[PDB]
Amino acid sequence: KCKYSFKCVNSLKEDHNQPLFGVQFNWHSKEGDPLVFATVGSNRVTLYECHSQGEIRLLQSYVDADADENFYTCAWTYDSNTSHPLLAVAGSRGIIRIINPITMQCIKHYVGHGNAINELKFHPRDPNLLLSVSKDHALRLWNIQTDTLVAIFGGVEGHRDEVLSADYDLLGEKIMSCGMDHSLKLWRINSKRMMNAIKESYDYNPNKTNRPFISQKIHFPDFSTRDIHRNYVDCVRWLGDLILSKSCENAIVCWKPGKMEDDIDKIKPSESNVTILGRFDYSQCDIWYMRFSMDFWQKMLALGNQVGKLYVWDLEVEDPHKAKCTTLTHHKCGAAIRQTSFSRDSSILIAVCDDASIWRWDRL
Amino acid sequence: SMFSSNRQKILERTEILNQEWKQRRIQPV
Ligand SMILES: N#Cc1ccc2nncn2c1NCc1ccco1
Repeated sequence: KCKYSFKCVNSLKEDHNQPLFGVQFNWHSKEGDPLVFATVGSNRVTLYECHSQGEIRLLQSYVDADADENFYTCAWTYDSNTSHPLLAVAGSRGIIRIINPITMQCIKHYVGHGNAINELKFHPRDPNLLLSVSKDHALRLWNIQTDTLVAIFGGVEGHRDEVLSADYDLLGEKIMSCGMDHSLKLWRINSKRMMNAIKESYDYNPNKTNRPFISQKIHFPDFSTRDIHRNYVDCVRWLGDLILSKSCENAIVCWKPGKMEDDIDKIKPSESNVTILGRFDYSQCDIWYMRFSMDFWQKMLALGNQVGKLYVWDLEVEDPHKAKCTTLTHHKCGAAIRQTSFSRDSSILIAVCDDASIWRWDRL
Repeated sequence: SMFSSNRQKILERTEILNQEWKQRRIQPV
């Protein structure tokens, strides 16, 4: 049975009144430090701090110079030299921006994606390795220290339509991607080819050479299945050695490549089988671009629906049916919940909506 | 079971990331 109970302690609506697509707490902040999160919507990036008695303190606002930009995602990192926090944002333009959260200044940007960017994820061990997933059918790996495009994941056996999500595993040995082509693809980045490609990107010096850096083109995934969902796959995350993915079917499917007893690291690229282990059911989440989330220790799973309900499950409960905690509803929360974020310690859950509203749920 | 086995994998791997986080002192924002 589920233990976790929450209480809605505060809400706010942003001035632009545009949909909020993404939210992320900064999990790099040191124990004790004020709990900060960023929200993205329209051509805005906004920072907030969480104080006692459900107080949400506005810190800084970033308004993009391009009025037509529509941010879809953000991800936090830190500079590996200065220990300074960094925030990457992207959207409709297909331009990645590295923002200094303290000054709200665009430090650097990366062009190259031929279409919109749906997701940005930083490597769990390397703060410089940023992955971007795009409408151009590809995923790209960047080294934001050397400003290089390390690799492009797509081509011959890559995605055949817009890529919607991706996730690194806990240790960052492999990435799982998914898109509109209904497929879920595995790309190992711990292969000798990729580990060397990563090293090469660190050795690259533009003031010591005239030739630009040569990115790797990964045309072939290490695993591919179109047998989990019957439609578009808009969200994917690793749950240990298992996968969690959703479509429009009002369920988060928990599965693994190959047969039940197959090892994730011994799965051959040609693997034709796939094992479905369970399902996390909900309702009113048939619209596109609705992401689920997990807390750091991967104990809680959260997903918002199109009507303002926040479903929460206890991932320590073996059966996904007796794992569902009390749904987090507030009679005033009625618009689509696009994304949720747990604070590092899982004491706070923030939810963002289509009506520019933020919702703070504090654990009991 | 597969569940309990997957659960320990998460425990150990999140513990490796948590230790690396503890050894870090990221400046406030
Ligand atoms: N949230 C959101 C969003 C909204 C509109 C939109 N139009 N093109 C891409 N878009 C998004 N992308 C983020 C995303 C990809 C998969 C799941 O959320």
